[PDB]
Amino acid sequence: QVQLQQWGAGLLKPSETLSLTCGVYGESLSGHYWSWVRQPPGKRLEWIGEIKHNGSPNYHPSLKSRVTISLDMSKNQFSLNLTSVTAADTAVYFCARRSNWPYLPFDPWGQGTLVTVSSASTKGPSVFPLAPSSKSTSGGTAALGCLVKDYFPEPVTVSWNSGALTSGVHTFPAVLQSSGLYSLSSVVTVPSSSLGTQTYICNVNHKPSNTKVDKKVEPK
Amino acid sequence: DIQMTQSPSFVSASVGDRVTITCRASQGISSYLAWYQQKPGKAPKLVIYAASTLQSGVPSRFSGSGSGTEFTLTISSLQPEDFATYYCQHLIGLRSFGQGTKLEIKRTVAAPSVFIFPPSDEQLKSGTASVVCLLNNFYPREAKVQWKVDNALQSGNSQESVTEQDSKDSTYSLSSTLTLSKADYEKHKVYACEVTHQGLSSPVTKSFNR
Ligand SMILES: *[C@@H]1O[C@H](CO)[C@@H](O)[C@H](O)[C@H]1NC(C)=O
Repeated sequence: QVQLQQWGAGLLKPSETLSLTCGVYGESLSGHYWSWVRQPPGKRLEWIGEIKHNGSPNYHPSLKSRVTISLDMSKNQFSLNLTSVTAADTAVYFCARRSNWPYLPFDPWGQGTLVTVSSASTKGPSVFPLAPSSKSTSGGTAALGCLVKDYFPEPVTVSWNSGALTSGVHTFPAVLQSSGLYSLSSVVTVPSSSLGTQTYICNVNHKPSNTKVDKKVEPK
Repeated sequence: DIQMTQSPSFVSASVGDRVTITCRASQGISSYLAWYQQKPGKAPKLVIYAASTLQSGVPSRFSGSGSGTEFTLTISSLQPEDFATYYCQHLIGLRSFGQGTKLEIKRTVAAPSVFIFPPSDEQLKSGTASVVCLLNNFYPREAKVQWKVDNALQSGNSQESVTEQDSKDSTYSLSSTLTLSKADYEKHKVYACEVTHQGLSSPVTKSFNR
């Protein structure tokens, strides 16, 4: 069986160069086309280009002047270069194999690399409590949470009581604010009766800034 | 340029149900079409190529047909693992994909539990106030959330986030966050979020006074 593994820097500033590499394990580059496909957040897959022989790449026309795809044949690896990136190049980038006619689909695929292009500076999140209250006791059920705000880049991880509290937990997908910083909430529904006798702590970690926050959430 | 259009954009079907999704090409492409399955955070997986040929390992409940401009992907009886987004792809030319069809799990209508959270005093120190409205465990996905400040409908100062379908009960949860400056928050009294959803007999409003 064959694995495509990808690596390369995924956090970029505008006008820099995206440089990704795909390693092929279990198969040689010989006799096949090797391709790159990207997927903007919430949008469809887009073919970038592919190559079989160095010197004969085939590119998506709108990207030709910025894109280089090349083979490192001694290592069975191939690479993608994309110059002068802007925020619009933010996407998950996949590598894939493409076989000779008449067997043309993409297969196998790499796991993808998340690529974010922004001028935003690395910033750790502020963590605020979403306090439970008696005007949030939905028939014996209270809700509480943590607001994880103004961080860059993704991701953050959130747990509750160090992983002991798992039931009824919803950690929402991050949203990109108009400031260019991400924000997120994590909530949990618990029995109301437990509010006065049980401690609730959200654990928040943002590795890009080495931020670790434990915030106890108390009623009001 | 050849364009691939998939219908429907969104399919809700029960486990055990049959589903057929279509791909229409703007010009004829004979049989140069493939279908992929993609789950969130993951790479696409090849299902069918040359319009009707199954990739090895793919279960027999999958089939495809069509040639020219109209193509079909069919699952004869859905299993939980089949729920995903499906893409069609033109195999030559610009290699363009369709916009995708998301296949979601159908279940009974379930009303949201609604909670509102005032901003913390800690956040007010910083200069911004976030008011959060939570809609918990509902179906279907569609819900209208309106913010009211002193009974005035707000526009352009809130963002929503929705979870993927829960892997067990197939419900959704939704957060709406209203963002105000500290000065703005402190010049008003009543904060309300109003939720409209097929599971509710009438719109539900949760509110607090600052
Ligand atoms: C890709 O671009 C970078 C920076 O522009 C350059 O240093 C490198 O030689 C190019 N090729 C590869 C394989 O990284």
